[PDB]
Amino acid sequence: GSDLGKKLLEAARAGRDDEVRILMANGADVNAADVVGWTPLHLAAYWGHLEIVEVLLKNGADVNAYDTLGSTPLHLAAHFGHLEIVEVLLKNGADVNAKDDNGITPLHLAANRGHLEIVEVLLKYGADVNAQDKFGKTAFDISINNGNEDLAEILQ
Amino acid sequence: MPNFFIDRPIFAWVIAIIIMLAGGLAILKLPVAQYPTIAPPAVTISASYPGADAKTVQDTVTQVIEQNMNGIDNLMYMSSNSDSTGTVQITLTFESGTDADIAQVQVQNKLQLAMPLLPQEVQQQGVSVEKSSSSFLMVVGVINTDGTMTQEDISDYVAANMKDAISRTSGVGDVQLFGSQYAMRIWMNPNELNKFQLTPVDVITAIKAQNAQVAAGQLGGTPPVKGQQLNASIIAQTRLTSTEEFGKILLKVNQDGSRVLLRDVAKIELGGENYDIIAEFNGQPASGLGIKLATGANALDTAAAIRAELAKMEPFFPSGLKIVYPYDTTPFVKISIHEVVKTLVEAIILVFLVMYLFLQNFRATLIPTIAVPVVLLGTFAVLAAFGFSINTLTMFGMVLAIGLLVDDAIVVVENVERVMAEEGLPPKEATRKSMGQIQGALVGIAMVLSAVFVPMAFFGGSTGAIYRQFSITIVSAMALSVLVALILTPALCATMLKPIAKGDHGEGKKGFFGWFNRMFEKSTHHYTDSVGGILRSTGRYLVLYLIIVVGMAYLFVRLPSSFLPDEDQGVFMTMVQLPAGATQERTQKVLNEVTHYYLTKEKNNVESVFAVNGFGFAPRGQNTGIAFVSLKDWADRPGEENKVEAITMRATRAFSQIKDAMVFAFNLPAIVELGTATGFDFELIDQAGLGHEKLTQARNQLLAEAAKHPDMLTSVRPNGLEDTPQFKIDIDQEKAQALGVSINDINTTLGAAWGGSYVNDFIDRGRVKKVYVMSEAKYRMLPDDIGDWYVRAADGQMVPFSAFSSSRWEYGSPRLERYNGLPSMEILGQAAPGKSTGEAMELMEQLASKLPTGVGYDWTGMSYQERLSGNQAPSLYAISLIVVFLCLAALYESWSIPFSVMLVVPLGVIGALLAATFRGLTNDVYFQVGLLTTIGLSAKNAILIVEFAKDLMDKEGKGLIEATLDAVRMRLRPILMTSLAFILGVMPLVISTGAGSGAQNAVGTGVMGGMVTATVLAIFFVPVFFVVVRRRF
Amino acid sequence: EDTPQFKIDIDQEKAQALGVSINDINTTLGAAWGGSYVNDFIDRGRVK
Amino acid sequence: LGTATGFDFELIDQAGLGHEKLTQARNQLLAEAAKHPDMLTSVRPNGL
Ligand SMILES: CCCCCCCCCCCCO[C@@H]1O[C@H](CO)[C@@H](O[C@H]2O[C@H](CO)[C@@H](O)[C@H](O)[C@H]2O)[C@H](O)[C@H]1O
Ligand SMILES: CCCCCCCCCCCCO[C@@H]1O[C@H](CO)[C@@H](O[C@H]2O[C@H](CO)[C@@H](O)[C@H](O)[C@H]2O)[C@H](O)[C@H]1O
Ligand SMILES: CN(C)c1ccc(O)c2c1C[C@H]1C[C@H]3[C@H](N(C)C)C(O)=C(C(N)=O)C(=O)[C@@]3(O)C(O)=C1C2=O
Ligand SMILES: CCCCCCCCCC(=O)OC[C@H](CO)OC(=O)CCCCCCCCC
Ligand SMILES: CCCCCCCCCCCCCCCCCC
Ligand SMILES: CCCCCCCCCCCCCCC
Ligand SMILES: CCCCCCCCCCCCCCC
Ligand SMILES: CCCCCCCCCC[N+](C)(C)[O-]
Ligand SMILES: CCCCCCCCCC
Ligand SMILES: CCCCCCCCCC
Ligand SMILES: CCCCCC
Ligand SMILES: CCCCCC
Ligand SMILES: [Cl-]
Repeated sequence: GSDLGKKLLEAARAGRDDEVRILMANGADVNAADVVGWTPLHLAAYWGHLEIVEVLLKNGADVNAYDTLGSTPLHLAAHFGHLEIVEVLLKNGADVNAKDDNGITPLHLAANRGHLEIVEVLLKYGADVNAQDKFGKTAFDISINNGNEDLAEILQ
Repeated sequence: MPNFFIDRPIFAWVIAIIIMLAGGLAILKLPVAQYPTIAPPAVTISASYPGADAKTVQDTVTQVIEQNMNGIDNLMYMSSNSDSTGTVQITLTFESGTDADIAQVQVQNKLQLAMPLLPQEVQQQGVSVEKSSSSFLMVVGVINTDGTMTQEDISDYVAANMKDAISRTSGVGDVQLFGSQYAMRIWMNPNELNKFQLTPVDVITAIKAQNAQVAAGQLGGTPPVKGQQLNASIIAQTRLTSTEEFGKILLKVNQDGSRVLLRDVAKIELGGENYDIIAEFNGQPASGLGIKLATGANALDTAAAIRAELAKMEPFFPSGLKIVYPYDTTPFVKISIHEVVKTLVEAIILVFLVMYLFLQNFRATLIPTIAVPVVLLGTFAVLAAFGFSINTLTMFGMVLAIGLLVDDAIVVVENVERVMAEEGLPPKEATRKSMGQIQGALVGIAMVLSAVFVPMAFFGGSTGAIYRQFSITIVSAMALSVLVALILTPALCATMLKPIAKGDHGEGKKGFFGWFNRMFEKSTHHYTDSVGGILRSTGRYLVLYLIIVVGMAYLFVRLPSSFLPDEDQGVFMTMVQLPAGATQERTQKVLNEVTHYYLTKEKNNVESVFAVNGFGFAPRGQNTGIAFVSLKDWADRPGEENKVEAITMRATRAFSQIKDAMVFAFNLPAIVELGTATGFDFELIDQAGLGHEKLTQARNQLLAEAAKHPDMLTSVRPNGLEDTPQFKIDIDQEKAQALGVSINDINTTLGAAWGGSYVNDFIDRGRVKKVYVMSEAKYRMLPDDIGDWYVRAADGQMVPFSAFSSSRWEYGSPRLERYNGLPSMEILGQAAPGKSTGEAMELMEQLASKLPTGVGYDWTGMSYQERLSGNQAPSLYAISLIVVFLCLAALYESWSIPFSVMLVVPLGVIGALLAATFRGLTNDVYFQVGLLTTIGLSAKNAILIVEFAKDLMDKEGKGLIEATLDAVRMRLRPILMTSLAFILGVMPLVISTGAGSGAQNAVGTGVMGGMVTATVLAIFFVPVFFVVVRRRF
Repeated sequence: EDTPQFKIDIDQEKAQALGVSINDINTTLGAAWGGSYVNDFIDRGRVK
Repeated sequence: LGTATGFDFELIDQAGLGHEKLTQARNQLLAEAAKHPDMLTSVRPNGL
């Protein structure tokens, strides 16, 4: 990578909007990835930094960038209950049916943590409700196992 | 009492002899160390959970132990760390004065009953309870120069052949091995295990069965059949002793009849218990021993005994093995004693020369030469009675008291010589009268100096214990100085001195002394004429006094505050911190570059570099390291350019160019536990189960606010580590049950392979040592290797890990901190230039009060000390001033006259402040104790002036000015003699640039500057004070 | 003076071939020749 | 120190008699102390 690529990964994670702003002006690599394959957008999505997610996507960040285990920023945002970021990523063309190495989708992760608003947004953008993981489990199979009767009704 | 001993000089001699014998005995038997025990008693609980993450360690070990640390006496606070190396360290800090043995056994007893609650793996490893100590006597490095041994090989040799013998050496307390004894390492192969349908579970099962001590019984044991002839013990299975035996451990017998041994599925060798640390000495593999001095032991005798034992181990060393001494404090302590003994001897010689310059008879010069050693020796007997040691603080405590000791000797003798010269009285009658003038004052002085120094002993915490060393040393020496002045010195004067004819001031002599006596008698008239002029216009000198008092107050506020000055001790540390996730190999490359620098660009200064990969200041891990630098002899490093400070600044500047690493050198502190003056130690606490992430957010919020106040706060950072990406793997319970695969077999296979498992013990050459099973490195490096590990199902099918597992990347803590049983995050920082520690702390409290709900805080360590130390000061200053006043009031029989003495304080303080400010030194303890001794001697000079003046007015019925002029005339010579001797006595300390010069400069500079002004101003100002006070009241 | 010791050597491979567990061998030899402290009982109100 | 003129008495099983016999022995002593009101008052067991 590069020196500024490291500072952007740190700034994006930390939630330092002003530092990200200056780094985007100076031309810090938006596609800079750490050893596990996490871009600044991965980190911003994980820690729930909405403005940085939007600024990175404006500066040509790969919305469908995946780590060394095949997980995308939408996977992270959907799993940790960041509703606004999930909407932004999906508007900027995030693959709603993105499968990691385990066959897990953003819908599976949202269903597992009982993020009802996010599950509805994924279904609104055409989330495959019948999509199975490596163990042949759907988002509905997770809801009945978790005992989330509200979520199970949405997924029908 | 002086009258009693004037008529009884043999009795006076008997007392002096008894004092010298007691002191002579004390010198031989007194303990010797660099510094005494300063820090409050602390007990550390250490446990190891092999292959455990920070949260696993915290939630199974740390929290369980913390919840059970109840019903223990005199606990101040409890703090702990749980990191990803599988290590937990809980530190329990106790009240100053607590019995450290009782503290340890109480902690240890509460742990014992909490052991059944801990994981069986942690119970197997053990949980060490030790008394926390940072101060090493010396570090013995053990290296191999011919490259025939690894660090593991050397560590095993030291543990087996050296460590125990060093632990038994005279004066040796504790010995720490920098490494471990051998462990039987079974490096498993997953391809070979799967091939024979075996797992790590089978390897552990087989080792436990085939490496064990089995109890059998006895032939013809009781109760026997009567007529039995033989009774013998039955020996069955005993532990395995070699790699060969472990390789022949039977795992499986195949259908055809072929045997699967442990050597078929694993690589077997004697290796290290763990591989986290890589130690190198100038690039070569190294182990070592960290040796601590035993309680009440002699550092110099112990270091000599350690080297004597290592010397007779030399012949039995393997080829290439060499002993090196990267750290040893005794050469520094050797110099400290020599330089202090030198100062005391030179001081006695300087007094002899001054005594002869003025009095000009060899009989007079003998009385101080006898008296001062008698006081010094007596002081040692009193230190021994108090249970003190010969250490840096107590040694410099006696150097600072030289001025007071010397004055007692001069004042008594000089006053007899004058009385004989002025009246023509014979020595004995002259001595009786001379003592009659001063004996009441000398006692008054003893009480005034007691009032000054004794309260300094009653400060709490670390700094209080340091001040207590100087306090008892000075008070003891001062107390014995006055007893010797009231008993021995008068008896010596009366019996040894030669009579002087009335009016003989030596003006009729020829040569140097004829000239000098005429010069000084003329100078005394110039002085009294000058005081006469001053006392006609006191108003303008009262104004000049307020300029001095204001100038003093101004310089006090401006002078930067410190604890103890940093010394060139022939060593300094270099920190190496790489970013998160950085491997052991990457850290070694930075360390190799750091070492290569010191041996190339500082080859004339540096002797060796001790590079330790896997250990930082506070943290551990693969991305942390430290390079302990050892310098050549002080003599080979001339000038400031080749000193630790110059080298430090040179190295730190050179290493700022290094990429993907934070590297810098720095000098060791005098005492590590003090920290930094202006430095604070802050704890941010989770008070309502908010969790790790929310306390992190609250920390970031506080750190950001602290950054907006650079005028008040500087370098406000976390002491801990940041969250790192960690490999979360979920076992599918349904899939495991569906395939007939047990979860115990899964978690054992994963844990044993990737983390390592301590199975049981074996006996290597008559020494019990551990057996570890772990994956051969190459099969436990990357996530793809997870699938290569197979677990046997109930039906006999080998199932890969991928079939029943799913993984993802997440962030978690590699080091979780707790404070008083609650989740915490330690924040270090310091007050900005010009700002006090107190102001910086008050802002941090103000910033802390604006943090989210359920986020509290607390002050720990030096900050906890600083608060409880600062709350006492006002009371201890008040008591000192009040008792000084009351003592002077009893002496002079006056509520007003005492003010004329107490007004002298600033005259000595301004000179100390000017000298310290000019030379660019700090307000350290040596300077502060220097002020009290400077204030003490000037106060004594004023007391004798005011006593002589008051007595002249009372007895001879003289006027205020007449008495004042006649007093200061009589007191001029003795004041100049003491000042001339003492200022020359501390001149070597000021100009010193050698080893231990930092402390010598701090003691010398402030005292010399203070004495110059105290002497010059007081002789002119004490006359003014007395007249002004007497006129007013 | 040094005492004579009766060293018995259990062939675990032969024991495994005959389908005999090592724990049963160790206990049988141990309990018989050495005596095995199993558990406690109450003799006239006292634990023994 | 205790109440003005209270006493704290212990009845001991010295010969492995058992709980039942010690209860009977206690009941016997309580019944004996019951018909000495002139000397003893409120002699009772401190147990269940
Ligand atoms: C009333 C009569 C009494 C009898 C004594 C008379 C005293 C004066 C004369 C003494 C004879 C010797 O004379 C003496 O010589 C020595 C050596 O050069 C001088 O030496 C001394 O004074 C000079 C200055 O003059 C200093 O720089 C020098 O440090 C000091 O040693 C004396 O100043 C002088 O007084
Ligand atoms: C800041 C550093 C400097 C501070 C040092 C202060 C103390 C050391 C300096 C000593 C000076 C004393 O020197 C002395 O001064 C006084 C001034 O009142 C002079 O006194 C003069 O003025 C007074 C008052 O009008 C007259 O009564 C007197 O007849 C006249 O001689 C003395 O002739 C002189 O000998
Ligand atoms: C930090 N310290 C003083 C040093 C310096 C140089 C070294 O070369 C070493 C240490 C620490 C010691 C601690 C010991 C410890 N023990 C006394 C066996 C120990 O249990 C561990 C451990 N991580 O559990 C080690 O790393 C250790 O084996 C080790 O490898 C060390 C080591 O090699
Ligand atoms: C003659 C009267 C002297 C009064 C001064 C006595 C001071 C003693 C205070 C004490 O007990 O603590 C010593 C303390 C330990 O931290 O050491 C010190 O801080 C040195 C004190 C130097 C300044 C004294 C005040 C003069 C300013 C006008
Ligand atoms: C004869 C001289 C020796 C006298 C010294 C004794 C002084 C003892 C110090 C007592 C400490 C008092 C602390 C009070 C702190 C309360 C805070 C409000
Ligand atoms: C610690 C300082 C205490 C000072 C106490 C005040 C003393 C006042 C002096 C009065 C003198 C009375 C003169 C005779 C009338
Ligand atoms: C802290 C309590 C003691 C303070 C010191 C007392 C000083 C007493 C001074 C009395 C002056 C009396 C003047 C008489 C006119
Ligand atoms: C108790 C405070 C210390 C005061 C000491 C003063 C002693 C004065 C004795 C005078 N004398 C009786 C000898 O003449
Ligand atoms: C070798 C131990 C005896 C000598 C120690 C030095 C004592 C001097 C203190 C001033
Ligand atoms: C006006 C200056 C006079 C100086 C007199 C001081 C003499 C002191 C010599 C010891
Ligand atoms: C007046 C007798 C004093 C001597 C006692 C040490
Ligand atoms: C230092 C311990 C012994 C002291 C003798 C009174
Ligand atoms: Cl948590």
